[PDB]
Amino acid sequence: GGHAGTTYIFSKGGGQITYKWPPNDRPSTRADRLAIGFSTVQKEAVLVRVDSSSGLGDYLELHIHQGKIGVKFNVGTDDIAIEESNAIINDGKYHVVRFTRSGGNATLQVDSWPVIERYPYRLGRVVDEWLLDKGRQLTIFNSQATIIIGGKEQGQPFQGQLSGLYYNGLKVLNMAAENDANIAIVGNVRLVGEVPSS
Ligand SMILES: [Ca+2]
Repeated sequence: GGHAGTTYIFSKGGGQITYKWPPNDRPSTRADRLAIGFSTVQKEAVLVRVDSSSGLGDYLELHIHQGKIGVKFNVGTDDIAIEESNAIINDGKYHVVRFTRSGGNATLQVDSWPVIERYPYRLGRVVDEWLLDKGRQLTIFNSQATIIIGGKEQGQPFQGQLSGLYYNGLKVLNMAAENDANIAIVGNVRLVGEVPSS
C-alpha cells in the first residue's frame, strides 16, 4: 500500500527528529532489526542513523546513494556495507526496507525483491569467560545513545515522507507524535494529520 499510520514530511532545508536514551538505559545488542517506509526523488540522502555514546565507534546508517538504498555499519572491527544495487528507488513512490543483523551476519530487503545475505577450577573459569566476554563485544552494538532521523546532522538532509519506523521494539515516529519526553523535533518536519476516513 502507501504510507500507513504515523507519518512525517521533511521539506526545504530539512529537519531532524532525535531520540535520546536516558544515560543509564543505553542498550547493547547482539541482534538488530530496522524497518521503515519512505518516498523521495533524491539521488543521495541519509535517512536514519543510530550512534553509540561519544568516544565509542559503533554505528548503523540507512542511506540512499546513486538512487539505491543501502546500509553501512560497524560493531567493532571494519566497516560493513550492503546495497540493493539492482532497484532504482528515488522515483517519488512508496517503498519499504527491512534490515537485520545477528552478530557478524546481516540481511537487507527492499520491497518484495530477493533478500541480500552477507556472511579447571574457580579462577580459570572466571578468567576464561572474561576473555570470551572481550571477543564477544566485536559483534555487539555497544552503548546506543541516539536515533537521529532526517540526515541533516550528517550533511545529507532527507526531503520526502517517512512512516512506520521500527527499531528494536521502538516505534520512533509514533513516540514523537505522542510527545515522548526523550524526543526532540527541529527544522522543517511536519506531522501529517488523519484521514477523514473518506
Ligand atoms: Ca561493539
